[PDB]
Amino acid sequence: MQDAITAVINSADVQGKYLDGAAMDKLKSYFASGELRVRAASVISANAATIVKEAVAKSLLYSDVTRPGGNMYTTRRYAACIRDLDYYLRYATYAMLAGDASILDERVLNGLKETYNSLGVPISSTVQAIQAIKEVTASLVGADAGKEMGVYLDYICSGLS
Amino acid sequence: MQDAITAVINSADVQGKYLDGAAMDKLKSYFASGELRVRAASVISANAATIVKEAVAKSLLYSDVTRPGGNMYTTRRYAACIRDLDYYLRYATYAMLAGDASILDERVLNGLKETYNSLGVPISSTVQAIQAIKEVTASLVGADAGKEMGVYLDYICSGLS
Amino acid sequence: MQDAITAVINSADVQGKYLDGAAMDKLKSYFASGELRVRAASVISANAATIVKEAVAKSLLYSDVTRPGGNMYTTRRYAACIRDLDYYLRYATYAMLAGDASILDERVLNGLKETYNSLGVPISSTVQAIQAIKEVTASLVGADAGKEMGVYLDYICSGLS
Amino acid sequence: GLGVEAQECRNWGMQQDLFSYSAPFRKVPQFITTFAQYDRPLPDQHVYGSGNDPLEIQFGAIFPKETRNPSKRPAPFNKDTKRILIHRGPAVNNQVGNPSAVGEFPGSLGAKVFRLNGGLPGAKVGKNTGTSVKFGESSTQALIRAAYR
Amino acid sequence: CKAIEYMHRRLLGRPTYGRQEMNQYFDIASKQGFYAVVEAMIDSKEYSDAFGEDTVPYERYLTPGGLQMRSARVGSLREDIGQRVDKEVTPRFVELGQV
Amino acid sequence: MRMFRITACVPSQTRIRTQRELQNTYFTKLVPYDNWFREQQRIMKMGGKIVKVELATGRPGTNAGLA
Amino acid sequence: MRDAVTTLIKNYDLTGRYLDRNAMDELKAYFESGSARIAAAAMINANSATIVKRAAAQLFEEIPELIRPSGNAYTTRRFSACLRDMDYYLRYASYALIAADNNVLDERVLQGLRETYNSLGVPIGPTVRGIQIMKEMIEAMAEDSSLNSTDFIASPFDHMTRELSELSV
Amino acid sequence: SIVTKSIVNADAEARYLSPGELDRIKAFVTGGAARLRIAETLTGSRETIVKQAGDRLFQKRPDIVSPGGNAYGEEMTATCLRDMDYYLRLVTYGVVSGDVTPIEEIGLVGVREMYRSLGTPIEAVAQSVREMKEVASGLMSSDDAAEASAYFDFVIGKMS
Amino acid sequence: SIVTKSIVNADAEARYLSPGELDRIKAFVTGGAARLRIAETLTGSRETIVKQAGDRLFQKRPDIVSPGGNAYGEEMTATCLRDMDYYLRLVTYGVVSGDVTPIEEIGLVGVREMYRSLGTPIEAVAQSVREMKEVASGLMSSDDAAEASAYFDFVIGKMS
Amino acid sequence: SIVTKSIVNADAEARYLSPGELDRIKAFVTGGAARLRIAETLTGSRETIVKQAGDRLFQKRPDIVSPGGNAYGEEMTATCLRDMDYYLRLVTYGVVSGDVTPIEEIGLVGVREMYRSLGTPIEAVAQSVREMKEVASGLMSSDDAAEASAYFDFVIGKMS
Amino acid sequence: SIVTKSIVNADAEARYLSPGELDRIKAFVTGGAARLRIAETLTGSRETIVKQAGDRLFQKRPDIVSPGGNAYGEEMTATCLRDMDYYLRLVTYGVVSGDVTPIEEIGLVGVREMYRSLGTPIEAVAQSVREMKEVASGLMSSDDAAEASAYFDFVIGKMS
Ligand SMILES: *[C@H](C)[C@H]1/C(=C/c2[nH]c(/C=C3N=C(/C=C4\NC(=O)C(CC)=C4C)C(C)=C\3CCC(=O)O)c(CCC(=O)O)c2C)NC(=O)[C@@H]1C
Ligand SMILES: *[C@H](C)[C@H]1/C(=C/c2[nH]c(/C=C3N=C(/C=C4\NC(=O)C(CC)=C4C)C(C)=C\3CCC(=O)O)c(CCC(=O)O)c2C)NC(=O)[C@@H]1C
Ligand SMILES: *[C@H](C)[C@H]1/C(=C/c2[nH]c(/C=C3N=C(/C=C4\NC(=O)C(CC)=C4C)C(C)=C\3CCC(=O)O)c(CCC(=O)O)c2C)NC(=O)[C@@H]1C
Ligand SMILES: *[C@H](C)[C@H]1/C(=C/c2[nH]c(/C=C3N=C(/C=C4\NC(=O)C(CC)=C4C)C(C)=C\3CCC(=O)O)c(CCC(=O)O)c2C)NC(=O)[C@@H]1C
Ligand SMILES: *[C@H](C)[C@H]1/C(=C/c2[nH]c(/C=C3N=C(/C=C4\NC(=O)C(CC)=C4C)C(C)=C\3CCC(=O)O)c(CCC(=O)O)c2C)NC(=O)[C@@H]1C
Ligand SMILES: *[C@H](C)[C@H]1/C(=C/c2[nH]c(/C=C3N=C(/C=C4\NC(=O)C(CC)=C4C)C(C)=C\3CCC(=O)O)c(CCC(=O)O)c2C)NC(=O)[C@@H]1C
Ligand SMILES: *[C@H](C)[C@H]1/C(=C/c2[nH]c(/C=C3N=C(/C=C4\NC(=O)C(CC)=C4C)C(C)=C\3CCC(=O)O)c(CCC(=O)O)c2C)NC(=O)[C@@H]1C
Ligand SMILES: *[C@H](C)[C@H]1/C(=C/c2[nH]c(/C=C3N=C(/C=C4\NC(=O)C(CC)=C4C)C(C)=C\3CCC(=O)O)c(CCC(=O)O)c2C)NC(=O)[C@@H]1C
Ligand SMILES: *[C@H](C)[C@H]1/C(=C/c2[nH]c(/C=C3N=C(/C=C4\NC(=O)C(CC)=C4C)C(C)=C\3CCC(=O)O)c(CCC(=O)O)c2C)NC(=O)[C@@H]1C
Ligand SMILES: CCC1=C(C)/C(=C/C2=NC(=C\c3[nH]c(/C=C4\NC(=O)[C@H](C)[C@H]4CC)c(C)c3CCC(=O)O)/C(CCC(=O)O)=C2C)NC1=O
Repeated sequence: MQDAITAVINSADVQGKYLDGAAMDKLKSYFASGELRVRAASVISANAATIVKEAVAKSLLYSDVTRPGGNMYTTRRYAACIRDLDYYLRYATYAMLAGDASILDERVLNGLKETYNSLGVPISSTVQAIQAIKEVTASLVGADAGKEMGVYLDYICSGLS
Repeated sequence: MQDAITAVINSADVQGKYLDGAAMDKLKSYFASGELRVRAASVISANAATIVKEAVAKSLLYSDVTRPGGNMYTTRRYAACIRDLDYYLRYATYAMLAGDASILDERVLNGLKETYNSLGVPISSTVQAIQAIKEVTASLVGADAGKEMGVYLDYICSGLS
Repeated sequence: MQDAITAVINSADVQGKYLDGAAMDKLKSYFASGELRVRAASVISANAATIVKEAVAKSLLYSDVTRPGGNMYTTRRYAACIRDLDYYLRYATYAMLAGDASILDERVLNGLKETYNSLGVPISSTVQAIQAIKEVTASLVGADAGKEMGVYLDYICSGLS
Repeated sequence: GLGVEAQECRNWGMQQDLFSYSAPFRKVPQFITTFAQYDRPLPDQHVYGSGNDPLEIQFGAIFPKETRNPSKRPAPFNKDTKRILIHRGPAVNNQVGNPSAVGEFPGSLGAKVFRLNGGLPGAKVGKNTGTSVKFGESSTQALIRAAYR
Repeated sequence: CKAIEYMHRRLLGRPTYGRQEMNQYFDIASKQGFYAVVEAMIDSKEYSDAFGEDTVPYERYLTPGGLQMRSARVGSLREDIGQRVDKEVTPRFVELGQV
Repeated sequence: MRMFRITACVPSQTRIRTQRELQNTYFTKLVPYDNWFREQQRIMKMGGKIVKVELATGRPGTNAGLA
Repeated sequence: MRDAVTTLIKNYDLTGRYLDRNAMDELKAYFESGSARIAAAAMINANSATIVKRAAAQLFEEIPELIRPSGNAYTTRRFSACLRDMDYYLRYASYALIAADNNVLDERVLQGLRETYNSLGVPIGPTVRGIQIMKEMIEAMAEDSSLNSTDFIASPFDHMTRELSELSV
Repeated sequence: SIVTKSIVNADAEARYLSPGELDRIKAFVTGGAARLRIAETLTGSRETIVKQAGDRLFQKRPDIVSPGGNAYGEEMTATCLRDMDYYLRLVTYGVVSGDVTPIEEIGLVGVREMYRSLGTPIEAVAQSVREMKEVASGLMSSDDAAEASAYFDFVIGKMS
Repeated sequence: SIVTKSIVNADAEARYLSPGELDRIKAFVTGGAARLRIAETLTGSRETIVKQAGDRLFQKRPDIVSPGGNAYGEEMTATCLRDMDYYLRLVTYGVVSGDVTPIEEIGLVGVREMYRSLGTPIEAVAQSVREMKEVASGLMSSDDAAEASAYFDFVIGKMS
Repeated sequence: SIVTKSIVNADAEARYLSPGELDRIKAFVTGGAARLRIAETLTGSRETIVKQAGDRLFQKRPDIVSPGGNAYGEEMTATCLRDMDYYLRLVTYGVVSGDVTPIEEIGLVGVREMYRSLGTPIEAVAQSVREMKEVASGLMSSDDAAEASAYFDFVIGKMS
Repeated sequence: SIVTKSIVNADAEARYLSPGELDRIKAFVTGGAARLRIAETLTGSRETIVKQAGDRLFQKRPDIVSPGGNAYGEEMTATCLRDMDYYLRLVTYGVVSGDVTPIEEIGLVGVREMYRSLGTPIEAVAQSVREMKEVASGLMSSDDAAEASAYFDFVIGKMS
């Protein structure tokens, strides 16, 4: 994967130059945001289960998905949906800490759409669930870190679509 | 699509030999059932729209599906749901006349799952609607032809599974 | 696609509610911003080619991208890149006029990331070019309209990267 | 491999693709996808393969390259297998169930339609030369450019 | 086959239903060539019905994958597509105490 | 190549169109020789009346050089 | 894999229904057929190897080229592999007869048969011909034996034929 | 919405919005106050309009509500009035948008199929919308009534 | 089969099976016994019908067995009679199913391109089909001779 | 029952069952399967049949449902529908029994006197039964509709 | 006409008629005698059917013949009966041809527009067609009535 530091380093290296002022400004910005990133990561780690619980209750429960014939009917299938939401929240936190949506691309999105297409998972409804997760995380972490988390959550949704 | 007769002829052709006694037995069994199949098909064809009306009244009307926020809410989506029920009834009639689900695989259940997933169609709601269609058709056609039709209707529902 | 008015109306329709005070306030805000949006759209339509020319000069020209071995090497590739930037500017203008990014998602960003990945188009270079377009448009249009155009151009950048 | 022991006829192509050194480059899971696809019916997919469906973008024949990031998803499509295509216009206008509605136009639900509804400039000698402001020529120019697009 | 599929999508606004159409245009391509394949697609009766002698073709059908790519992003995703939309209502006590 | 200038009148039979249809109702077009047979077949199947047909390009009985 | 009872249960659970009168009737039919199912399975177990050997000894006479040059059973190695496939067909057909459902047949036989056989160059027509020969031998032996019910035996083999057979028409 | 329609057209010809289209959009944006006023009037007097139009329609077409009719019964009449309320809401949406696109998308595509399936007389529903239009026109001045009459007549013509 | 043809036409028209189509299927299911009798007679006279038709074709066109002919040699003659048997079996399937589709898909669509590669005279094979038709008519009752002759002549016309 | 009628005719002459009456009994037993198919269709469609027939009657004869009519009022309308259900059930009994004796014994002896006492138009009741006949015959094949038409016409004649 | 449809399909596919199509043609020609008998019964009973259905429709919807209605007056009543006669003749054409093609071509395309122009209620026209169907079915045998019911219901459904 790649964080902001490794991303800027690779961008400089691929063209073969040292770190100039422009790159150093990006690193300074990342260092400025590091404290907020760590606080948000701690909060999300504390409230991981509650976030997914509230998102599921707000988007999926009592819909067509949970009723018989839906893709969340069996208890195993419900637990699988919960596990998918856990992945999405945890990897969104990872990308928020790293300041780069590369771990999401190389460990959550590359082929996930194919897997859901094979399994029949409703991509639109999982996008709605991820949006609910975004809303809950924003409410629990604050606007400044909530927007950053929502950036990577929307990245995951766009990759899924 | 392959009916019972085309299925027998295909099984004989792929072996290169002529229709022996077993093939004639299968053909005459299908012909014997043909009278019941034709009667049921003609009755369903005559009472095509009424069956869909009864199924929709029994399953989807006055529900959250048809209320605002439901996929069967807008008039265009209501018309589309009605047309889908018409498809299921007509193709069940086709499969009853042919003694096979091959048409259901080729034309009906071909891409239908992700088609509804992309469209946002409630799979459990459509399954319940197809069940209502099956029960209404069974009532209107009789126990035997009703069960025969229900075979293909349950095939469609299990395909949606 | 949905503008601000259609977005508000759809939000009301989904809950099956008449336009209440909050929806009317949102519509009033959009109507207030309409004059600024129209003026910015007219300015951008007038200075369409100039904006793209200045952005490509600022961010792309005289670089490895335009030199042999770069993506914008051949005249055909230069023309293609200019056309892509023109499409981005035009659709950003559409999004600014509508007050919504639905058109951007529906007609621009759908599969754009996959398209550049298959083609080999440098995503970082394209993002920098769009950033240059945003700065040029801001300088050429003003503060508030420039900010709105920057919002939609950054939406395109987020979708692309 | 094939000769080391008995190979079950359920993961043949899967394990054939897995054993080759190109395995770490097909990033799309070829095992769970096919295992689900066995239990599920035929997918939304071109008859001749998943790589044979272009992207639904405005322009460009963007195809999944069979060798770059391997994602082939073959399916057993026989001859008489019609596809399900979502109509741009009203759902009732789909010619599958509305075969006489092919000429319908998708008002506000599908893409815009271009026709030679207006008379082409110079079609008749009613405009006896001159007439520099003969109004209908931008319409036909837009029609030609739209046919190009 | 990819070329013929894109050509059909382009000249009728419709992905090919499947192997019957693909076989027809494929035999055309093998026997006569690009020109005759284009001629066949233009002169097919479906083209005549969908577009007369005066109508430019347009995208008439979308595959489910393309439709999902278009209408499944965070933007352009309807609130009610794959989600339980709870009708928001003011609290009963707020209504009771309201003047 | 040999070209046919054809004028024909093709009426509508199934639906009462409310858009301007005179242009494709009565028209003249330059169809190629290699397409003339199928165009004539289409017009006849649609029910049109072939008012006139002329060989605008080329000359009759051209053994070679008809391209 | 799913037998008839499990497939019925899954079908009803799909709609979220309780087992109705039709479900009870289908279950009763299967449970009454179970005696003949066990009988046929015992008979095929008794005569298994002989059945496959006789089926091969008829199929190589029906299509003689499978043992001549360029045939697919030319070596003794190829011959033993072909007989192994035939034994696999018989064993899974027996399992399907006892289970009264062809899903156990599908999950473990047909789901990649064409891919594997095409990769190895095996014909896909002679194999189904041998399958039908085995089915004929099985049903003839059952009819000779004291099996009151024998109709179900043709179902698994015929499903194998329909699935693994090329769509001629 | 006129803005959405203009943007869609400009996209279809792959060009920036014409000066005429921009002028039309600016005119609509300026005139939106009257549209909001009309929508507020209809929303405020929705229940009265629905009730009066329902009574007038029932008197004009007694059979639909008499026994054996589609709308006979208290709950059936409640559903009929709910349909009328739905169409009033759609008319308000159309008034706010300035275009009949929301009305056509939500409650005019497949309306004939829906009502034929339900057994409800489509001409009866059109007459109900006509009664609603008359009541609404009475409940506002000529200018606002004239504006709303466009959407009312559009719905009536589509139903007919 | 006739059922498949009717179902395909009805599906293409997006409708249910016509009353006439249903009556045709009724008549076919009633006459299934007679058509099974026809097919069983053909299967009985299999090794005789093809042999006699091939004999008559050879005596009509010596070039096929003459030097420079397509079927020169005993192996080629045996393969020619194999094609004879294949077409007779196809006709059996067609008369059983009441539809030419099982005949055409297995052995009619693209048959000219299949036999151009082999260099066999298409009109020669059509003559062979004709001769098989007369042999079957001779070994067949009057009315069912006409019934099978319809399909035989269809194959003759499509291949020749 | 046809069995009842034949056995009674035999006993009235004190002989065993005649060959003709045994022929009639055999025909009745053979047609019993079609009888049950018709009866099951009727009982399954009892709700829809009664509802549609009641709607048709209340449309054709609004006098009976208008104020001052016998069926006026919610309870009176429900009772009229219940009588329609009673006569449909009797029709099913006659269909199963192969005659109209159950209909006669249960709901066609003294019906004129009973409906005179209740104040009902016997012609209106006959019209209701005729509409039930039309609705039911629309839900089955040609032969079955003709079969049920006999019982329906018998009820119509006994009522008018 | 089934002959017309088969020939059109054969031309469109550019080949001679299939054996199944010829079988359909011969079966249709065989049934042409019964179709002609049905048409003769209808044309003989045109006057009585027209008068009875018109009177029943007038009773059902007296407003149509009431003053201020479209059918009010002797001339308007005569034209209404002329339309009834025209539609009955079209139904006879359909029964003779075995298809609704002549009816659709002559008097069932643009009918909604033409009655909107003339002010006539399409609902009243459909109800009148239903009354004509009921009268004809009562006057004709059940099987023949069932056959004509296809054309009558097609006309009614296209009206509504
Ligand atoms: C009752 C004994 C206990 C209890 C029940 C309870 N459950 C819910 C909500 C749900 N229950 C389920 C469970 C299942 N769905 C399935 O399909 C399966 C297998 C067939 C199971 C086991 C689900 C999915 C839900 C979510 C809602 C939904 O059904 O869509 C609730 C409500 C929870 C809430 O806050 O909404 C309750 C109360 N509660 C107790 O205290 C008992 C011990
Ligand atoms: C009704 C029981 C459920 C329901 C239906 C619904 N469907 C659509 C849209 C479409 N339905 C189909 C389906 C088919 N087309 C076919 O050709 C066949 C196979 C022969 C099928 C099954 C398609 C393709 C569409 C898209 C439009 C088109 O037909 O081309 C909608 C509308 C969705 C929208 O957003 O417009 C709806 C509502 N909805 C429910 O809630 C029921 C469970
Ligand atoms: C310019 C900022 C960068 C760049 C551009 C570039 N693009 C192409 C080729 C294509 N671009 C597209 C893009 C789109 N198609 C759509 O429908 C839309 C949605 C609105 C977009 C944005 C496509 C499809 C192509 C394919 C070729 C074609 O034009 O049809 C090229 C040339 C590719 C080639 O090899 O021909 C280039 C150069 N390149 C850069 O380096 C810039 C960063
Ligand atoms: C012959 C040497 C071997 C063989 C081939 C075979 N192929 C098909 C069917 C198809 N083959 C193709 C081929 C191509 N598609 C492409 O795009 C390209 C060029 C870029 C090629 C070469 C296609 C498209 C089809 C489908 C045709 C159709 O849809 O009708 C068949 C017949 C399949 C069928 O069911 O009709 C065969 C037999 N098979 C062998 O066993 C030979 C070794
Ligand atoms: C009515 C006053 C007279 C009449 C009408 C009538 N017209 C047709 C057929 C056509 N009419 C037109 C005319 C136009 N089409 C256009 O687009 C415009 C220009 C904007 C005009 C004036 C055309 C082109 C046709 C051809 C068919 C078609 O409409 O597509 C008919 C016959 C229709 C048919 O198919 O038979 C009739 C009856 N007839 C009278 O007797 C009146 C004097
Ligand atoms: C007996 C004195 C002689 C004899 C007769 C015989 N063989 C078979 C059957 C087979 N024989 C073979 C032969 C070979 N397989 C190999 O791989 C090799 C290469 C070294 C050889 C020579 C095979 C493949 C078969 C099976 C297929 C077949 O039917 O031919 C039979 C028939 C047995 C039966 O009917 O079941 C007989 C009578 N074989 C000898 O080796 C002796 C010289
Ligand atoms: C015999 C009737 C025909 C025949 C057979 C033949 N098969 C192979 C090789 C394999 N056969 C299979 C099949 C299966 N494996 C399974 O697990 C299942 C279900 C349980 C089936 C049906 C497989 C996987 C192989 C290869 C792997 C293996 O055997 O372990 C051969 C070998 C060919 C060669 O040259 O090696 C042969 C000969 N051959 C004929 O001619 C008959 C028509
Ligand atoms: C009243 C003027 C007419 C009338 C009304 C009536 N409607 C129903 C049932 C339904 N009406 C609708 C219509 C809509 N739903 C929507 O979301 C919209 C688009 C915005 C419309 C137009 C629907 C979907 C139903 C189904 C029931 C449900 O809503 O869940 C009835 C009852 C029908 C029945 O028998 O159940 C009635 C009576 N009836 C008349 O006669 C008037 C002309
Ligand atoms: C009677 C059941 C209904 C009815 C009748 C009515 N019709 C007219 C006038 C016309 N009707 C037609 C229709 C046709 N003419 C044809 O040639 C055919 C082709 C099959 C049809 C269907 C026409 C053309 C007219 C115009 C006059 C004329 O015939 O030349 C009227 C008079 C309308 C007026 O205001 O003058 C009436 C009353 N009216 C009803 O309400 C019944 C449902
Ligand atoms: C291999 C094909 C190919 C072509 C054609 C090409 C052209 C080309 N010429 C450029 C600039 C330029 N080209 C010229 C040259 C000219 N000034 C004049 O007056 C003359 C008419 C003309 C030369 C005869 C100039 C002056 C610029 C600079 C433009 C500017 O900086 O504004 C640029 C952008 C700057 C850059 O090179 O990075 C390109 C891409 N590049 C390619 O790879």
